[PDB]
Amino acid sequence: AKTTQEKFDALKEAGVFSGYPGTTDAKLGQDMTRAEFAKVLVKLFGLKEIHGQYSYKDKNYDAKNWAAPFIEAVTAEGLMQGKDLTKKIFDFNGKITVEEASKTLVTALKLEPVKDAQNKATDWAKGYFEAAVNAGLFSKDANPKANATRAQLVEAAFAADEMSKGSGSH
Ligand SMILES: CO[C@@H]1O[C@@H]2CO[C@](C)(C(=O)O)O[C@H]2[C@H](O[C@@H]2O[C@H](CO)[C@@H](O[C@@H]3O[C@@H]4CO[C@](C)(C(=O)O)O[C@H]4[C@H](O)[C@@H]3NC(C)=O)[C@H](O)[C@H]2NC(C)=O)[C@@H]1NC(C)=O
Repeated sequence: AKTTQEKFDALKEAGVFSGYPGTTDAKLGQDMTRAEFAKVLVKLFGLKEIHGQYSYKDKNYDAKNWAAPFIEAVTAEGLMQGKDLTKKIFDFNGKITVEEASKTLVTALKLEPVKDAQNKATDWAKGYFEAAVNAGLFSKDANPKANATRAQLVEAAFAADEMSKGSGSH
């Protein structure tokens, strides 16, 4: 048995999770930006950062945005595509939701989204969330449309790491 705090400490020592911005603290009750979670995914699945490329037209998405190399990496990997393919908006300052997190992890772990899933997720995420719940990445009782707490994300990331180790191709 490991606590959420212990799982954070482990992932932090591994360079996967950082403290809540402005702190080095777990702050398990707080939310996380899509920018921060992009970095988490890059560190968790050992993706290569992509510098000098910008695939999004978000305000202040440029060379001066620390998150750009991570957002570009998850985009190239096919984990995240942003919220609007017309306007090319990632929403890097937006909070990562349980169902958004579910998609990234289900895609990274190569799990099959469940066809004709019945749950409270947004239509696009129904299969991704169902697959995430079935794999034990999130609880059945998690709100897919809710901002994921750092606790939920720590538990999800740790579970995804264990699944990667166990698969034979970490
Ligand atoms: C900017 O305002 C818009 O207004 C729209 C009005 O019409 C509808 C149909 C509506 O709901 O009535 O859609 C509104 C827009 O909602 C968004 O519609 C987008 C296009 O389908 C949805 O995009 C998803 O965004 C995920 C992001 O995170 C990841 C992990 C990612 O790839 O970055 O997954 C992504 C999935 O693939 C999806 N991506 C794509 C490209 O379809 C967003 O999840 C969805 N937001 C919500 C709260 O439901 C949106 N409103 C809001 C509150 O965001």
